[PDB]
Amino acid sequence: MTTFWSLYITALTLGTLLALTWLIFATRKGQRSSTTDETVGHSYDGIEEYDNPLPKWWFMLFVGTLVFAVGYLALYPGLGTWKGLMPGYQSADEFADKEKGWTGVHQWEKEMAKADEKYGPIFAKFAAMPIEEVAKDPQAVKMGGRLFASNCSICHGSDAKGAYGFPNLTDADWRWGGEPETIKTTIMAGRHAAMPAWGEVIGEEGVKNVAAFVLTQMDGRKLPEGAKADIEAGKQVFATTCVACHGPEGKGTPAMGAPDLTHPGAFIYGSSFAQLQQTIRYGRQGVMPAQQEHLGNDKVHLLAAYVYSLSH
Amino acid sequence: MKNHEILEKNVGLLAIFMVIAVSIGGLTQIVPLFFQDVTNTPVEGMKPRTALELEGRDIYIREGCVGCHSQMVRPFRAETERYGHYSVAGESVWDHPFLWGSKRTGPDLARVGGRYSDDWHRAHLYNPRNVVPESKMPAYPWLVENKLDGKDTATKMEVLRKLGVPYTDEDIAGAREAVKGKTEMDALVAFLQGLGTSIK
Amino acid sequence: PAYNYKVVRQFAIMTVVWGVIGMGLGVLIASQLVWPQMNFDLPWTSFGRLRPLHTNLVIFAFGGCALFATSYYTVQRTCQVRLFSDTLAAFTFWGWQAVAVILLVSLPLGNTTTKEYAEIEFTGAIWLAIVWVAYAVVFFGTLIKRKVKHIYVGNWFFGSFILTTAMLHIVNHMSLPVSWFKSYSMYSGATDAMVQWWYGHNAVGFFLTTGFLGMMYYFVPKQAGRPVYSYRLSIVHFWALITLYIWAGPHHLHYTALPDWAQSLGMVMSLILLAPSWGGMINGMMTLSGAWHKLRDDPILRFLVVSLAFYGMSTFEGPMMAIKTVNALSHYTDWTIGHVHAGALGWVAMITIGSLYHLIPKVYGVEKMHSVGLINAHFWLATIGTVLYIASLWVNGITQGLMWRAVNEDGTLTYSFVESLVASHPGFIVRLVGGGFFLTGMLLMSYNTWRTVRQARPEGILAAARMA
Amino acid sequence: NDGVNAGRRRFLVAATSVVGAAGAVGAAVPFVGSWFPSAKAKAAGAPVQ
Amino acid sequence: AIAKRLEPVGKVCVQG
Amino acid sequence: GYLLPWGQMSYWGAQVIISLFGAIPVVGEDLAQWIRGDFLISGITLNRFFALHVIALPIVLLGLVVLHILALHEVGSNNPDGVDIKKKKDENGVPLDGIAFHPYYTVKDIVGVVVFLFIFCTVIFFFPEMGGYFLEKPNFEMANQFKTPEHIAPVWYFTPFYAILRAVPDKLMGVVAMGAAIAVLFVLPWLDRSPVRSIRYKGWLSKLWLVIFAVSFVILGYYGAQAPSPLGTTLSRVCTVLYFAFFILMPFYTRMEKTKPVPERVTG
Amino acid sequence: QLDHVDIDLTDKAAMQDGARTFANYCMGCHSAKFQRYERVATDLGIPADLMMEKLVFTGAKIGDHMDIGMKPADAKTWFGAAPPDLTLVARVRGTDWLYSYLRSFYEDPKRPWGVNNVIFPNVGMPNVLAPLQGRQVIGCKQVQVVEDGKKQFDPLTGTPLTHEACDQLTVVPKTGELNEAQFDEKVKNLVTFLAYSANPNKLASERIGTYVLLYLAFFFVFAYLLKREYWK
Ligand SMILES: COC1=C(OC)C(=O)C(C/C=C(\C)CC/C=C(\C)CC/C=C(\C)CC/C=C(\C)CC/C=C(\C)CC/C=C(\C)CC/C=C(/C)CC/C=C(\C)CC/C=C(\C)CCC=C(C)C)=C(C)C1=O
Ligand code: HEC
Ligand code: HEC
Ligand code: HEC
Ligand code: HEC
Ligand code: HEM
Ligand code: HEM
Ligand code: HEM
Ligand SMILES: [Ca+2]
Ligand SMILES: [Ca+2]
Ligand SMILES: [Cu+2]
Repeated sequence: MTTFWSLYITALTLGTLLALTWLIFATRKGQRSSTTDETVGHSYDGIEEYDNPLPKWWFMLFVGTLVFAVGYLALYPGLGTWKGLMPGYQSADEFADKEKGWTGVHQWEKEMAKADEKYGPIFAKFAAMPIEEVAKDPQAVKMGGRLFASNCSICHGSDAKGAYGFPNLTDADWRWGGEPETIKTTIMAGRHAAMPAWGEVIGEEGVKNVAAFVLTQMDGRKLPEGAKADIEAGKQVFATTCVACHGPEGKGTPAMGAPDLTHPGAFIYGSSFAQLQQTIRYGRQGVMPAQQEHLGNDKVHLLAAYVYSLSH
Repeated sequence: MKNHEILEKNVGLLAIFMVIAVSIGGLTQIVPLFFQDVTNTPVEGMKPRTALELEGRDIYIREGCVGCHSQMVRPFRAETERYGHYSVAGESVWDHPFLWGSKRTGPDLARVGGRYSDDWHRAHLYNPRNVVPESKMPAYPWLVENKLDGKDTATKMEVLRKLGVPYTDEDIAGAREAVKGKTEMDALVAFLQGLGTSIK
Repeated sequence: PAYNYKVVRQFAIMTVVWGVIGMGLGVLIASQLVWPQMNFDLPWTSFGRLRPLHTNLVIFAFGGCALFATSYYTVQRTCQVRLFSDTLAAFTFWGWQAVAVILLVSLPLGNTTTKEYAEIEFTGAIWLAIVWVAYAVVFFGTLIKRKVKHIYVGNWFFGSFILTTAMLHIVNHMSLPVSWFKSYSMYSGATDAMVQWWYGHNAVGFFLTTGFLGMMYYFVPKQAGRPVYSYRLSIVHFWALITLYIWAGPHHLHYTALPDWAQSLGMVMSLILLAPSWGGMINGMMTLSGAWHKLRDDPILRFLVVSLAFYGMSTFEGPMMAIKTVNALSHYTDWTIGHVHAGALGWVAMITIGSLYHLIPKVYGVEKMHSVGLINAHFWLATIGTVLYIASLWVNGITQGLMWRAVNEDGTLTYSFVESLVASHPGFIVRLVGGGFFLTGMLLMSYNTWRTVRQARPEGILAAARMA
Repeated sequence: NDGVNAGRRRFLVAATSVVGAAGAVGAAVPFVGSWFPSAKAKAAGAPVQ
Repeated sequence: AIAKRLEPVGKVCVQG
Repeated sequence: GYLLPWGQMSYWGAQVIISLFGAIPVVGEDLAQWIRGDFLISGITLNRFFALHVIALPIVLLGLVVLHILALHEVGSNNPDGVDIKKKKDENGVPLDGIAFHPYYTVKDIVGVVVFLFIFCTVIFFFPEMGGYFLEKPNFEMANQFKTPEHIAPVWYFTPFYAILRAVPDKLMGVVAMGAAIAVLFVLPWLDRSPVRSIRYKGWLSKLWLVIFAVSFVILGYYGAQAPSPLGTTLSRVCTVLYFAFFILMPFYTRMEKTKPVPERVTG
Repeated sequence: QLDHVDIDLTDKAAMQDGARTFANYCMGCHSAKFQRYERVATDLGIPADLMMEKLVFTGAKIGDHMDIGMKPADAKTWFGAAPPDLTLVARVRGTDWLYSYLRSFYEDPKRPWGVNNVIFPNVGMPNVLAPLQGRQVIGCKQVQVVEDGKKQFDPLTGTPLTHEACDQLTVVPKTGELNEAQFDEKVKNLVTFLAYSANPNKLASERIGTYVLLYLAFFFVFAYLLKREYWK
C-alpha cells in the first residue's frame, strides 16, 4: 500500500478516535454530577428529558474501550502500513513474505510450523512402514479412518461401502489391483475407467443380447420375466468385443480396471437388465480423483493402509 | 456543551453533520481498497472463467448457494487441512459479485476444483442424499433438464470486460457456441470444477 | 388541522401483514433445513432461493414498514405538524409495497445479486431508491416545517437512518446491467467484499438499530409515561453510534482475504461501538425508573423492556464476536445466525411489537387493543421462541465451530463436516420449534389487529388525528 | 374545498399539458412517418438502354 | 462469415 | 372490418354470418345474395363492406354518439348510488352532490385515459395478438374459398351471441334467439321495475341475477370461442337460458325483492 | 404433442442460416411474397450484394418480394394441396408447431409422396429435408422412461435412462448429412427465420413499447398528481 494511503488511513482513524474522545469529554462537561428530577424545559409530545449526568461506569467503559483500541491498533497491523509491535512475531525472518508483524498468513505459518513439529514424526513413522504393517496399528488405522471420513466418505460412503457409481472398498472384489501397492497407486494417481459406449457400435439389438448374456450367464440373475433376448448372440458379441478387457470368463483385468463381471456385488453402476443396458449403450467412464496433490503422500499412505485393513 | 442546541434548531446543519459522520467511516475502508495492489493484482496463472464457467457461476448465483456455502478458506490449520490452501485476495479480482459467503451449512467450496469427479457433482447436485444420506442440501433435479440458450452470454462477457475482467473478442464471439447445447447442470458443474484451481 | 394518520395506519397494517408472511417463510426455510424434502424439488421454493426472500422481507418489508409507520407517526406528533406532503407520503407506502411485491416475484425466480442484504437486482434497486428519496423528502420537510423550536432525539435517529440507508443503497448497488433484474457489481473480490459488508453492517445498526432506537426513544417514555433518563447520554449515544457503525463494518471479513489492517480497524471500531449501544440501552431501561411496576399491568411495556434487554444482549455479543480470536471459532457457524436472531427477534421484533400495539389504537381511534390478554399471550409466545431460538443456535454454532476446528493429537481432523451437520440437526429442530412459537405470536397479533381494525367507526379514526 | 393551492395547481396543469403535448407528438410520429416513401416507393430504377 | 453461412446448397461442377 | 384483412377467419366468418340471412324462411336466400353482392363471399363483398366500414358506419356511429351524449346531458348522469342529485340544490342552484364536469372529471378522465393508454400500448407493442384473440392466428392465412379452417370461431367480442346461436338446435330459431339476445337490451329500461336504480340498494334477487347474467355472458363468450363440446354445449344452453331469464324475469324479480332506502346524499 | 423450441430473434447468424435453408430447400415450392429481399437483408445484417448473390435465385431485385415461379394453382394440381405462402406461417401455426412439423416427417408408403407427418397427418408436403435428416421411420428406439411425470435421468452422467418404445420417430443410421442435433439446429434456424418473417417488427416493437410505457408512466404520475390535487 502506498505511503499516501497509509497516511490517509492513519490520519482518518486517529481523527475519528480523537473526535469520539472530544465528544464524550465535552458532552459530559458541565454535568450536574447527580441524578436530578428537573426535566429539560422543553417537552416533545409529553416526552421529557431528565437532564442526568452520564453514568460514571458507562463513561469509564467508553474511555476504556478507547484505550484498548489505541493499544491494539498500535500492537497490531492498523493505521495503514504500520505493522503491529507484537513481540511474538515483530522480529525474526522465519516467515515467508519477509514481514515483521501480524497477519492471517503470518500466524498461520507459525501454527503450521508448530503443528509440523508436533505431528510430522507420526506421519513419517507410519509413512515408512509397509502398508501391510501400517494396517495393523490401531493408531495408524484410526488416523486413516478419520482421514477417510473427512476427505472421501462423501464419495465412498461413510462406512466405506459406496453408493451407486462408487466402489465398495470393504468387499473382497477389486476393480483395479487389490494389492497394497496397487491400492496406494489408485489413491495417489487417481483412476480413469474408459468403458466404451456400444450403442452406436453393436446397435440396440446387440446391446440387448449382450446385457442379457452378462446378466444371466455371467452374473447369474434371471432376466426380468417377459424380456426378449438372444443369449447366444450376446455371448458371441461378448467373445469378440468385450473379451479383450474382461477376461474370457468376464472376470476382469485389474491392469485396465475392468471389474469382475460375474458378481453383481462388484457392479457399481447396477446389475439390473435396464442398468446393464444403459451402461453398455452409453458407456460409464468412471473417475477416481488423484489424491496425491490434495493431501500428500503420507496421508495417502495412511488411507491406503486403512482401506487395506477394511478389505483384508 | 450547549452548542449542540445549534444542530437541534437547524435541520440543515444536523443533516450535514450526520452526512459527514457517516461518510468518514466509509471513505477510509472502501476508497483505499481501490489503488491497492494486493486486492487488485490477480494471482499469476489465473484466467477469466470460460463462457461456460461464467454461466455456471451465474446458475450458482441463481440457486442461491451463497447462503449455505462459502468460498473463502481462512488461514487456519484445521480450515486449510479440511479445505486446502487458504484463499487470497488475488483469487477474487475478477469476481463480480464476490461469493465468499458468511454461513457454512455445507463444506466450503473454495477448493472443490478437481477435488471430486464430474460424475460426483452430478448425482450429488441431482440428489445430494443419494451419495451423502445425511446431507441437508436441496435436490436440484432441474439443472439436468433445462439447457442453456446462450442468449446473454455475449452481453454478459462484454459487461464483465467493461468491469475490468480481461476478456477478448475471441471469447465474446465463441461464448454463444460454447454453451449451445449443454445443460444447466453441465455449466453449474464446470464452474464448480474451476473453483480454486489457480492455487494448490 | 390534523395529522396524516392514513399513511401511518396503512404502514402499520402492512407491517403486521408483512411480518406474518416473512416469519412464516423463515419458519418454512428452517423446516427445509430440518427436512430437505420440504423443498418438494421445485426450483422456486428451494432453500437457496427462499432464504434471501426471508432475509429481505423481514428486514425491508416488516422492519421497513414498521419504521415507516413509527416515523410518519413520531415525526408529526413530536413536531406538531402534518407530514410534508400527503402525495409523497402515500407514494412512499405504495412504492414500498411495490418493492415488497418485487421481492416476492423476483427472488423466488432467482433474480438476485448475491449481496446479503442488497439481493434486489437492477430496476428493483432503482425503484427502492426512488421511493427512499421521497421518504427522505417527506421526513426532512416535515422536520423543516416544524411548529416547535427543537428536534427530538428520535427524529435525529430517524433522519440519520434515512440518509445512511440512501448512501449505502446507492453505493452498494453501483453495478452494470445485463438485462432487467440481472446485474453485475462494479466492485471485485476484496473491494466487493468490503463494500458489501460496509453496506450489510449498516443494513443493521442503522436500518435495525438507529431507526429502531428512535422508535424506542419515542415509545418507551410515552408508553411508560416517564421522562427520558438523560439528555446528554442521548446526545453521546446518537453521535458515537452513527460515527462508529460505519467504521465497525470490516468485522464480517475478519480472517478472509481482506487486508489485515481493515480487519483490525473493524474489530477495534466494533469494540468501541459497544459503548454507545449500551448507552442507548441504559437510557431506554432507566427511562422506566419509578415505573417498573407497570410491567405487571401493561404487556406493551413488557414488550419494550424485553426488547431493550435483548438489544443489550445482542450489542454485547456482537462486539465479542468482533474479536478475531472469538470470530475464528464463529464466523461461518450458526452462532452468527443466533446473534442475528437475538438482535432481530429479541430486539427488532419485540420493539416493533410493542410500538405497534401502542400505535394501532391511536391511529384508528380505538382506545385499546381488542384483547390485552392476547397481548400478554403474544409476549409470552415471543419470549419463549426467541429464547429457544437463541439457545439452540448458540449450541449449534459452538458445536460446528468446535467440530470443524477440532483436531486429534495426531494432527488429523477429529470430525468430518457431515458429522457437524448431524450434530446440528437437533439444534435445527429446536430452532424450528422456537420459530413456530414466534410465528404463533405473530398470528395472535394479526388476529388482535384484525379485530381492533374492525369495530373502529369512521369518526373515531377521524377525531384521533386532530392536530394538537 | 379550503384554500386551493394555486401555483401548485398551475404548475401541475402546465406540466401535465406539456407532457401530454409530447405524447401527442409521439403518437403523431407514426401517422406523419407513414407518409414518407415506403418500401414500395423505394424500389428505385435501373439504367435504360 | 455471412457469406459462408449463406452459401447456396446446390454446387455445380463446371468445365475448367 | 374483420372481413377487410381477407384472411381465412375473415372470409369464413363473413360467409357464416351472411348465411345466417339465409335462415329467413322466405326471402332469406335472396337477401343473403343481395347483401353479398355475389353468389358467394368475394371481392365484391369485400369492397362493399369496406365502403360501409370506412364511411357509412363511421358516420352513423358519430351521429349516434352525438345523440347519445346530447340525451345524457339533457337528462343528466346517473351515479353509483342511484341518488338523484338534482333533488338537493344549494342557493346557487348547483346540486349539493354535484361538481363541475370540467375540470374535476376532465382530470379524472385524463388519468383514466393514461391508464387505458398504458394497457393499450402494452398490448400494441408486446402482445398485439393477445394470445390469438385480438389478432386470430388463422386470419394470418389468406382467405381460401375452398378450404375452411378446422374450427371457425368469431372474434371474442361476438362469441357470446355466437354461443347462443350455437345453443339453439334449430337454425332459424338460433338466428332469432341471437337477434333477441341483443334486442332485449333495448327494452331493458321497461323490464326493470325496481323502485331504486343502483344495485347497491336493490334486493338480493337483483344482485343475484346481475351476477348470473355476467357469469352467463362470460361463459357464453368463453364457450363460443371454441369448437363444440358436450360440457361446452350443455353450459352454453344453460347460460342462454340464464341470459334470457335475466331480462324476462326482471319485471318480476325487481318487484318481488325488497330494496334498501336510497340515501338522500351520495355516499363516499 | 409439440416440441418446444427457444427461438432467439436477436441471433443474426441463426436467422441467416434459416434464410439460406429457406432460399434453397423451401422457395422451390413456397413463396414468402409478403416479404422483400431488401428488408430481410437489412434485418438479418446481410450485405445487399451478399443477399443478391446468395439468397436471390429468381432473378428478382433486392427490393422485390420473395416470389417464386411455382404458381399456387399448378402446385395444388401437382401436390394435391397448394403450398401456402410461408411469410406468416410462424404466426399462423406458431414456432413450436413448425419445429415439430419439420422434424416429424416419417416414411409412409401408403401416402402419395411416401411420407406422413405426426404433427400434420396426411400432409401433402413431400419430405424435402430427407437428405439432411435422413430416413425417418415409425420404428422402435430408446426413449426416456417416464412414470406420471417421474422423469429419470442418469444421476452420474446426466443422460436419460431409457427403455425401448416401438412407435417412435427413428432416423435410420447413416442416411442423412446431419445427425439429430445438427438437423435440430438446422430446423431451429429455419423456424427462427420464419418467426422473423412473420413478425419482422418484433424487436423494434419491444424497444418502442418500452419507451412508450416509460413515457406513459411519467405522464401517469403527472396526471395522477393533477387529479388528486384539484380534487381537494
Ligand atoms: C362462425 O360464424 C359465426 C360468426 O362468425 C365467425 C359470428 O360472428 C356469429 C355471431 C354474429 C354476430 C353477433 C355479429 C353481428 C354482426 C352484424 C350485426 C353484421 C350485420 C351487417 C350486415 C350483414 C350488413 C347488412 C346491411 C343491410 C341489410 C342494410 C342495407 C342498407 C342499404 C343498402 C341502404 C339503402 C340505400 C338507400 C335507401 C339510398 C338512400 C335513398 C335516398 C332517398 C337518398 C336521398 C335522395 C334524394 C334527396 C333525392 C330525392 C328527392 C326527394 C326526396 C324529393 C324532395 C327533396 C328533399 C330532399 C326534401 C355467428 C352467429 C356465426 O355463426
Ligand atoms: C479417500 C481419499 C479415498 C480412498 C482411500 C479411495 N478413494 Fe475412491 N473411487 C471412486 C470411484 C468412482 C472409483 C472407481 C474407479 C474406476 O472406475 O476405475 C474409486 C476407486 C477406488 C479404489 C479402487 C477400487 C477397486 O475396486 O479397485 C480405491 C482403493 C479407492 N478408490 C480409494 C470414488 C471416489 C471419490 C469420488 C469423488 C472420492 C473422493 C474417493 N473415491 C476417495 C477415495
Ligand atoms: C448451488 C445449487 C449449490 C451447489 C452447486 C452446491 N451446493 Fe451445497 N452442501 C450443503 C450441505 C449441507 C452439504 C454437505 C455435504 C454434501 O451434501 O455432500 C453440501 C455439500 C456440497 C458440495 C460438496 C462439498 C464437499 O467438500 O464435499 C458441493 C460441491 C455442493 N454442496 C455444491 C448445503 C447447501 C445448501 C443449504 C440449503 C444450499 C443452498 C447449497 N448447498 C447449494 C449448493
Ligand atoms: C423448408 C424445406 C419448408 C418448410 C419449412 C415448409 N415447406 Fe412445405 N408444403 C408443400 C405442400 C404441397 C404443402 C401443403 C400440404 C397440405 O396442405 O396438406 C406444404 C405445407 C407446408 C406447411 C403447412 C402450413 C399450414 O398452414 O398447414 C408448412 C409449415 C411448410 N409446408 C413448411 C410443399 C413443399 C415443397 C415442394 C416440394 C417444398 C420444397 C417445401 N414444401 C418446403 C418447405
Ligand atoms: C476395455 C476397452 C473394455 C471393453 C472393450 C469392455 N469393457 Fe466393460 N468395463 C471396462 C472398464 C475399464 C469398466 C470400469 C467402469 C468404471 O467406471 O469403473 C467396465 C465396466 C463394465 C460394466 C459395469 C461396471 C459396474 O457396474 O461396476 C459392465 C456391465 C461391463 N463393463 C460389461 C461390458 C460389456 C457387455 C462389454 C462388451 C459390449 C464390455 N464391457 C467391453 C472395460 C471394458
Ligand atoms: C454493536 C452491535 C453489534 C456488533 C458489533 C455486531 C457484530 C457482528 C458480528 C461479529 C457478526 C459476525 C458476522 C460474520 O462472522 O460473518 C455479525 C453478524 C450479523 N449480525 Fe451483528 N452485531 C451487533 C448487533 C446486531 C444487531 C442489533 C442486529 C440486528 C438488529 C445484528 C444482526 C446481524 C446480522 C444481520 C449479521 C450478518 C449475518 C451474516 O454475516 O450473514 N447484529 N454482527
Ligand atoms: C419465526 C421467526 C424467524 C425464523 C424462524 C427465522 C429463520 C431464519 C433462518 C432459518 C435463517 C437462515 C439460517 C441459516 O442460513 O443458517 C435466517 C436468517 C436470517 N434472518 Fe430470520 N427468522 C425469523 C425472524 C427474523 C426476523 C424478524 C428478522 C429481522 C427483522 C430476521 C433476519 C434474518 C437475517 C438478517 C438473516 C441472515 C443471517 C445470515 O445471513 O447470517 N429473521 N432466519
Ligand atoms: C360506443 C361508443 C360510446 C360512447 C363514445 C359513449 C359515450 C358516453 C359518455 C362520454 C358518457 C358519460 C360518461 C360515462 O357515463 O361514462 C356516457 C354515458 C352513458 N352511456 Fe355511453 N357511450 C357509448 C356507448 C354506449 C352503449 C353501447 C351503451 C349501452 C347500451 C351506453 C349507455 C350509456 C348510458 C346509460 C350512459 C349514462 C348512464 C349514467 O349516467 O350512469 N353507451 N356514454
Ligand atoms: Ca453472504
Ligand atoms: Ca449470511
Ligand atoms: Cu456487523
